[PDB]
Amino acid sequence: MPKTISVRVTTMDAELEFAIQPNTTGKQLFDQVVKTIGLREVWFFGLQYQDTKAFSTWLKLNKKVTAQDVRKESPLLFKFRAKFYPEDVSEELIQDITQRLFFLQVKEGILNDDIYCPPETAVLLASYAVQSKYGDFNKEVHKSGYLAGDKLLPQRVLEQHKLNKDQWEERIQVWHEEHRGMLREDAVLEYLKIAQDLEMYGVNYFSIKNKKGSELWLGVDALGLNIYEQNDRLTPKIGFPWSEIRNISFNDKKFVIKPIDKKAPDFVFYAPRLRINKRILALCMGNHELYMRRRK
Amino acid sequence: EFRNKRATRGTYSPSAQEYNVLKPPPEERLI
Repeated sequence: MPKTISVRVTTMDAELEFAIQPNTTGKQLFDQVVKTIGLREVWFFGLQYQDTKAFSTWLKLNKKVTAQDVRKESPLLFKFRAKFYPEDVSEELIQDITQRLFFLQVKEGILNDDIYCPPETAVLLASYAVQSKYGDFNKEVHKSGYLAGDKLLPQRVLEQHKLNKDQWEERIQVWHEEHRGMLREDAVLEYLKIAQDLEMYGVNYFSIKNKKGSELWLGVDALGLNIYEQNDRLTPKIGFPWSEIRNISFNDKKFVIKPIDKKAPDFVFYAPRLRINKRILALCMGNHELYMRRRK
Repeated sequence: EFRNKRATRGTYSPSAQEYNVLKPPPEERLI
C-alpha cells in the first residue's frame, strides 16, 4: 500500500479524480466529492464500489477507505449515487446539481427497464429529457431525425410495440413542441415529478421466500418495507410503514419483522445471503433516519 | 434501539427511535 492512493469517482455525468492516503476516511473522500461538484444536499448520496467478490458495496464514511473491502486496483473506482430518495422532489431538491443527479440516475433505471414505466408515460418523460437537452423545439434546426442519436425509451417499450424509430420520434417531437418556453432545469424537475409517481420509483427490491417457500420480493423505500408477490412489483401484498414496525432483525439468511402489536406474530422471510439481509437492514435504518429528519 | 454484536446478526427497532450544517448521509452501523 502506497503513501498516495489514486481514486476515481464517477457521478452520473462526470468522472472525478482524487488522491487519498492510507488513513483517509470515507467521509473525507465523500466531502471532497461533494465540495468539487458544489452539492449541498448531500444526505441522499453515497459512494459505491465493487468489492473483492465483485458485489456492489456502499462505502462506510466513518471508517478508513483502505480498511474496507476495496479491490486491488489502481486507481480505486467508486460510483457516486443516490442511496436514498426524497418523498417529494418539490419538498427537498432545491439545487440544480441535485436535481440533475437524481434525473440522470432515475432516467437510467427507466431506460434499462429497472423502473417500470407505462409506454405513454415513457414518451412524455422522453419529451422532458429532450427539452432539457435541446431547449425549445425549433423547426429550422430540429429537422426530422434530430432525435435519431438519442436513446429515449425503455427497451421493453421498444420491444413490445411495432413502432419504428421515426414513429417514436414523431410522438416525442409533438410533446417536445408543447414544452416551448420551459427552462431546461424545469424540464428536469418535471421529469422527476412524473417519475416519482411510478410505483417502482425509489424502491429497493430484494428476492425473498416466505416460510412456505414461495418466491416474493421485499421492497425498502422512504416510507417503510413492503412485501410483493413474485409477479407484481407494483402493488404490495403487505405494507409495513415505519410506525407499524417494532423491530426488524436478521440472522444469516433469515429476516424477521416484528409488528408493533405484541400479540401479533412475527413475519419471517429468507434472503439469498447474509449480505442481502445486511443491505436490507442498512437501507431500513437509513431510510427511517431520513424519514424522521423530514418530520423533526 | 440497535444491537449488532455478531457479524452475522443485526437488529433495529424503528418504533423505539424518537427525536449548524445540513445533515450528513445516514451511516451504516452494521459489522
